[PDB]
Amino acid sequence: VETISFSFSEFEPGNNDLTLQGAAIITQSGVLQLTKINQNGMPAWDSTGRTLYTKPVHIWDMTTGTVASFETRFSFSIEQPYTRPLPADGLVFFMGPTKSKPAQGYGYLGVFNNSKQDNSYQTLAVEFDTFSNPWDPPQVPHIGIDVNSIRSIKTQPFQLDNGQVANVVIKYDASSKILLAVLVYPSSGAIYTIAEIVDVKQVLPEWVDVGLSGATGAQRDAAETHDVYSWSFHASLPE
Amino acid sequence: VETISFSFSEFEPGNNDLTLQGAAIITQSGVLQLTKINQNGMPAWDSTGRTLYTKPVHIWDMTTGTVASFETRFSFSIEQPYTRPLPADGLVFFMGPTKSKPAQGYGYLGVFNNSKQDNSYQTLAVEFDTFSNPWDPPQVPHIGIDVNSIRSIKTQPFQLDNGQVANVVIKYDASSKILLAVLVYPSSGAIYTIAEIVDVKQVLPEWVDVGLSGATGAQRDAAETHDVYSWSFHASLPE
Ligand SMILES: *[C@@H]1O[C@H](CO)[C@@H](O[C@@H]2O[C@H](CO)[C@@H](O[C@@H]3O[C@H](CO)[C@@H](O)[C@H](O[C@H]4O[C@H](CO)[C@@H](O)[C@H](O)[C@@H]4O)[C@@H]3O[C@@H]3OC[C@@H](O)[C@H](O)[C@H]3O)[C@H](O)[C@H]2NC(C)=O)[C@H](O[C@@H]2O[C@@H](C)[C@@H](O)[C@@H](O)[C@@H]2O)[C@H]1NC(C)=O
Ligand SMILES: *[C@@H]1O[C@H](CO)[C@@H](O[C@@H]2O[C@H](CO)[C@@H](O)[C@H](O)[C@H]2NC(C)=O)[C@H](O)[C@H]1NC(C)=O
Ligand SMILES: CC(=O)N[C@@H]1[C@@H](O)[C@H](O[C@@H]2O[C@H](CO)[C@H](O)[C@H](O)[C@H]2O)[C@@H](CO)O[C@H]1O
Ligand SMILES: CC(=O)N[C@@H]1[C@@H](O)[C@H](O[C@@H]2O[C@H](CO)[C@H](O)[C@H](O)[C@H]2O)[C@@H](CO)O[C@H]1O
Ligand SMILES: [Ca+2]
Ligand SMILES: [Ca+2]
Ligand SMILES: [Mn+2]
Ligand SMILES: [Mn+2]
Ligand code: NA
Repeated sequence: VETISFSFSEFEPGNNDLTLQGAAIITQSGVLQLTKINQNGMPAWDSTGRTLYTKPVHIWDMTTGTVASFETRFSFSIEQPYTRPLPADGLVFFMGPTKSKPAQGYGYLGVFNNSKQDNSYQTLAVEFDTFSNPWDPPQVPHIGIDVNSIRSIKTQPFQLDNGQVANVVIKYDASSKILLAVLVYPSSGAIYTIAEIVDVKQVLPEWVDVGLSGATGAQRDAAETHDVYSWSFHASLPE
Repeated sequence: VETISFSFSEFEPGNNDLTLQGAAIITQSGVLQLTKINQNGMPAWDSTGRTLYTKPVHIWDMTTGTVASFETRFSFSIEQPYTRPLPADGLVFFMGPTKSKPAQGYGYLGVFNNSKQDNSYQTLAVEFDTFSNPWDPPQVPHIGIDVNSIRSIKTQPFQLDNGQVANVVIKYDASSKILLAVLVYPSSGAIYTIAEIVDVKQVLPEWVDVGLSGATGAQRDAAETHDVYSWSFHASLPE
């Protein structure tokens, strides 16, 4: 078995287990701010930021045909403090090719380049999308499962609990090809679920980077916080 | 689309939208005690109780071949007051042929009559299993997805938060055939997930009853409470 795992119950500035990209900072109090917070505490528009675990992850091996099962968990808050215009754009857990740099922002969430469906992306993602783009369902926020496209293969509306912490569980079972995600708000007790078939052998490269990305919007004050308080991950590739 | 749904935020005695079977009772405080609680407040062993919603559910159609999607949610608690003997046996949400009566108790949970994998059972169930029988994985408690057999096709160990309230979400999406179940403990924030492919056409009759069942064990003090505080359900059959 090729097993890999990590776990941050909080973040600490400077620990090179994490590559920070774009606007992402780790505060002194241990919070990963994916998108820029101005000095008055308000979230800035036109901001993109990501973080990746600095170690590659073996997900499948094109010599044995085995596929790795895996699971990630994290806690985040999105606060939408502006009365106008509508908030944007969201945050996302993603798995893609290694050594990746941030892509386009706004509705592509720092992960995609366009609204194309394109096997060249080689990227799996679970999004928490706060702005309804032309390729989106009308309901926001929504969870979505993104396979080689910002146009999710499956979505699920959820109600924001503005500024509260949400717990996320994301799990892939290789044998059934099921990818599931759950969002829980302790503040309210609300529980949301989503699941779809995903053949990661046909999507992901053998090795992948895993990461979190956030983005705010393309006009002034179309913005929200994308703060992350903890992040764990476990992958296990059978022989 | 053919639609049915219900939602009990608490339970009220004498309401005949619910059928109580075996030991099941509704207290004056709105709690559904699936298995018997003695006058001294301790749970009684050798006890089996169930509740069924009193309207059948149209889950699929042989002529059109359409299959309903559905979701159920409930809050329960299991209190295990003794450490010797081991507590038993558990509770379960189940879907099966109409007009059914309690089957065997103990590790069969009031739903099955023995351990065989038999298509004549015509029963689908999500179990919360507290005692490790010969057909069970060694870890208890565990969530299990039971398709025509108390021998689960898929299990997920979880840690009991003894005596505290758990929140369950179970969802079936017809197009993917994914059956998913989530357990959340608000007291601790723990989250557990389980999912598997189920084709309910090969499993269930076209019309089913839905219900809840609990059972305590086969020797003195091998017992635990099986209390349920709320229960909702929704199904939608395309047309
Ligand atoms: C777990 O075991 C339980 C106990 O066995 C099952 O419940 C019993 O299920 C049987 C049906 O298989 C019920 O018996 C029938 O009762 C009806 C109504 O009176 C009779 O008409 C019927 O008899 C006819 O069919 C028989 C063959 O099935 C023929 O042999 C017979 O000639 C008739 O043509 C049958 O009655 C029995 O006939 C044989 C006699 O020797 C016997 O004495 C007589 O009872 C039975 O009433 C029922 N018991 C209870 C407490 O409910 C249970 O089955 C599930 O629920 C029942 C109601 C049905 O819906 C089953 O399809 C269903 O599986 C089973 N539970 C599970 C999940 O397997
Ligand atoms: C997404 O955008 C990036 C940047 O434009 C693309 O990456 C460049 O792609 C070409 C060919 O793949 C390379 O020559 C460049 O060196 C790449 N730049 C970097 C930083 O890697 C990427 O290919 C685009 N992907 C899609 C699907 O459009
Ligand atoms: C001033 C103005 O109307 N600008 C709009 C952009 O806002 C808009 O881009 C979108 O902006 C929203 C937030 O408002 C969000 O960030 C979307 O992801 C982003 O695409 C654009 C739409 O094509 O039109 C501009 O004129
Ligand atoms: C006295 C004694 O050991 N009796 C045992 C039964 O307890 C046992 O049944 C199992 O008991 C546990 C709880 O103790 C649980 O209820 C199981 O579901 C049940 O099957 C049985 C096992 O074959 O043997 C008796 O002798
Ligand atoms: Ca969007
Ligand atoms: Ca058992
Ligand atoms: Mn979206
Ligand atoms: Mn079991
Ligand atoms: Na309690």
